[PDB]
Amino acid sequence: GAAAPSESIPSVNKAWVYSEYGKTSDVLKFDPSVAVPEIKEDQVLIKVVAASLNPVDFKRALGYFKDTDSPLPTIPGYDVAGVVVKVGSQVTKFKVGDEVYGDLNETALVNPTRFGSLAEYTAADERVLAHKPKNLSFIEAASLPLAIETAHEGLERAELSAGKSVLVLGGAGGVGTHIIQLAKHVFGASKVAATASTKKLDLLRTLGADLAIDYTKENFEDLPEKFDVVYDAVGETDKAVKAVKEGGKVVTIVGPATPPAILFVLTSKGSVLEKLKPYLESGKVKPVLDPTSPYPFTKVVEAFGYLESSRATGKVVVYPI
Ligand SMILES: NC(=O)C1=CN([C@@H]2O[C@H](COP(=O)(O)OP(=O)(O)OC[C@H]3O[C@@H](n4cnc5c(N)ncnc54)[C@H](OP(=O)(O)O)[C@@H]3O)[C@@H](O)[C@H]2O)C=CC1
Ligand SMILES: CC[C@H]1OC(C)=C(O)C1=O
Repeated sequence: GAAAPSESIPSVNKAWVYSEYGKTSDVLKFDPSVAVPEIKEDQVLIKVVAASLNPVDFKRALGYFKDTDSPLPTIPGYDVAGVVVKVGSQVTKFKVGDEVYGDLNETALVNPTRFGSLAEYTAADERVLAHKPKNLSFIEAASLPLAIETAHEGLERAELSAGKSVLVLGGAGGVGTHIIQLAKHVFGASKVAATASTKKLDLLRTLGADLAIDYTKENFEDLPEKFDVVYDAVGETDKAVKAVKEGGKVVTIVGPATPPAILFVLTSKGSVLEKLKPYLESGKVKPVLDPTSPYPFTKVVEAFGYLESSRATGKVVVYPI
């Protein structure tokens, strides 16, 4: 990985951009000529191959986090997979030509980049990236970082460990599909229970749930079974706290959190992906893609509209970019 010829990297590129807050159907526009970000010394420039959408992208675009956002206009997209084309002078872990993936924003709600992953090129901090597993496609890799890292961090915050039981509220989404798989296959849970609607129960079982609960037909909090860990990925902490054993832990990623549940927001770290690499290489933990994925780069507004419906099964990914 010697440097690319500097004139081989463009200074403008195609991207999706919004200039004011609002609904993606209203504000998200394609721009054929936006600046390619200049890298800082601890960043790399990536030729984007694929990107995933996350709810944070649309919530951010609605202005929910305006007080700590970066300045508009914004090119959205946190999740990226692609190929390194330039490395900053303090970078040690990556070279030109490395295939990488990660969630661009170390702190999702505080100064996320102006120059996201829904663009042909993006700048990424070395610290948020990992080497792409050779057995995963770029679509598959792009689908992973924000969700899998949120799953991982919530389970560590809940102190999940071998032999314990866990209940996942929202098992079929981008995050929940990884909560299940990590809980069973990485954290050694004895029993994994998860909620979803009627047609999604078989998927939950396939991913590692021992008990799949149809929330449209029964109320988990009214079951006699109580769990060592409850991980809420929906926003139902009032009920979650009724399903935990005394001394157990309840975490949520959708606030506000009713004590004793806690709310956290993930920290994006390439080291987490690196820790998970063997499970990803062996197939013990798999990417989960929505059947409508991938969406071409022309169809980003439609991809957002689908994610905004709250019905995605696993991940919504944009490819080719
Ligand atoms: N705090 C943080 O760090 C983070 C927070 N988040 C937040 O967490 C939430 C989940 O994100 P993500 O997984 O990407 O979202 P998705 O849009 O991928 O979740 C969609 C899934 O939610 C399921 N679902 C919806 N309502 C319910 C319910 N009441 N019970 C069970 N399942 C339900 C749907 O299954 P069905 O069709 O069966 O209802 C669908 O499969 C979002 O609000 C997001 O903003 C996400 C990541 C990090
Ligand atoms: C309430 C958490 C906020 O942060 C992330 C990453 C989301 O998806 C949110 O809504």
